[PDB]
Amino acid sequence: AIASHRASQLTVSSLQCHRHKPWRLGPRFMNLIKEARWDGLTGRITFNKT
Amino acid sequence: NLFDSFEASRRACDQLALGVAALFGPSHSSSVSAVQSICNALEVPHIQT
Repeated sequence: AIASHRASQLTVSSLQCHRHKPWRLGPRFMNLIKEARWDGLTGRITFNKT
Repeated sequence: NLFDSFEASRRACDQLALGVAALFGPSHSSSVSAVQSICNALEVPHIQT
């Protein structure tokens, strides 16, 4: 939910699974999630780049 | 090439389009899971080394 905040509008997929096609929003979503810091039930939550 | 179980799935589909008596490989555990799943799904012999 918080990763969806900082990004712009997006569209849903309609791709087949017989042959794969690249998805450009996936990498930017990845950047959104892995660098987003939040305070939660388990204390601090952090994500690495490894 | 190794990894990328998706192209392994493509190869398996292409091979079963012909159809053989047994399958050899792949050598990595990620692909063999789906390979055995589909071999059971089509009721297909598979042997591993």
